[PDB]
Amino acid sequence: SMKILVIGAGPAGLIFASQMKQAQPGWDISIVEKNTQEEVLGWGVVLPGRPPRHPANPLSYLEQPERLNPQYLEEFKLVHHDQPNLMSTGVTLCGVERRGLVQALRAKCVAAGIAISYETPPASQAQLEAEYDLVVVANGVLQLPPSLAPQIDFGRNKYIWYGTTQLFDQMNLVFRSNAQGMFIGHAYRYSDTMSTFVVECDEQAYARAELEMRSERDAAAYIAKVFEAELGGHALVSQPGQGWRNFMTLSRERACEGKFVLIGDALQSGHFSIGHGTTMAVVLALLLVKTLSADTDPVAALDNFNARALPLAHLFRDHANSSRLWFESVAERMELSNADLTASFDARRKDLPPLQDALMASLGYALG
Ligand SMILES: Cc1cc2nc3c(=O)[nH]c(=O)nc-3n(C[C@H](O)[C@H](O)[C@H](O)COP(=O)(O)OP(=O)(O)OC[C@H]3O[C@@H](n4cnc5c(N)ncnc54)[C@H](O)[C@@H]3O)c2cc1C
Repeated sequence: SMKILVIGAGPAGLIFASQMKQAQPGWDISIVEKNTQEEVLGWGVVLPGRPPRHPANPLSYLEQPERLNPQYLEEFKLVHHDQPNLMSTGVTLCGVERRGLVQALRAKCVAAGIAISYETPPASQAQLEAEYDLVVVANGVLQLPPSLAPQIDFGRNKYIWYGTTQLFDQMNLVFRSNAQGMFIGHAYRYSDTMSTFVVECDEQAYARAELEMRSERDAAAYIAKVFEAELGGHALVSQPGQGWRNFMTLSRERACEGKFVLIGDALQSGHFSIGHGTTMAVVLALLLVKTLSADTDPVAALDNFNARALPLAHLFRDHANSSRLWFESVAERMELSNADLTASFDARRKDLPPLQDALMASLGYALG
């Protein structure tokens, strides 16, 4: 009935393509990827709940998720002035390698008859709307209708995504104050051997530590020294070309214009300090499939999607931004007790409508 093009072979468009073709096996679903097949950004990611019971976890859509060596975390460890504070997590946290997750999802799509072409060249907007009935934009953070234009915001802190062989058995959140400034580590094990170790700092700490001038090797050794107590001699490794950045929060005022509809980070990115990015890609992928299924008029489904997607994407943005800003000012909270800092941390999103209730409601509609 329909010829859909998926732009971007990451979790958003992969979950969409497979779940769509599973709901509509006759449709012609194809995926194009900008990069080579081998290039996958990042190290590990933390995901909600365990497969296969938790519908927002992308592992719940792989037949044998345990073959990706996921790690299930039950504790949260907040370290302040070297004191640990150990809490239960509310939900099991699921760490998994980002590469294995992406490639298993791609393999799932290929086995369903969904072609994925790599290193694709850019196509006119005109070329695509002649060539296709719907263009699912899922290229993460190109030519699109003017009303889909993005609002971009750069966070104040600088961050870098490290990997390390230090094993962080709990979800770790580490605060370390330097003669140079305030450094924050987000760390958690995702495999038998590897942990994610995301470091953000103050723009003044970035300047006083001279991080822009140092070599990558020098900067990593300095940060590993800062977190000496957490890393125990293990170094820090970044991916080629993935240095220090300001987090880019991309928002949009409409989810779809014409035959272009957006999902994933391309529709809304949000700071990683709430760990919801891949969760949102799944939830909104599953949302799009349900609108494209429930009603038979495409345009009428897209207007159903845009009125359902956008409140959800913006509540996500509000929660991530509330968390991001707290981490941008946390230097002023450093004299607090561990207990007082933890209470501050737990309340940083409390003024908003609960995100989790909104996500469960949307999943209830997209899955019945
Ligand atoms: C430091 C950091 C830590 C994070 N930690 C977590 C975490 O713990 N848990 C979590 O769930 N999320 C985490 N995230 C977020 C997570 O990486 C993303 O939110 C998630 O990948 C979004 O999926 P997506 O498919 O929308 O985008 P992407 O994963 O970026 O996929 C988009 C794909 O499209 C491709 N593409 C780009 N442009 C084009 C084009 N023109 N044509 C075709 N293809 C194109 C890209 O190369 C990419 O392969 C983190 C992010 C950062 C930066």
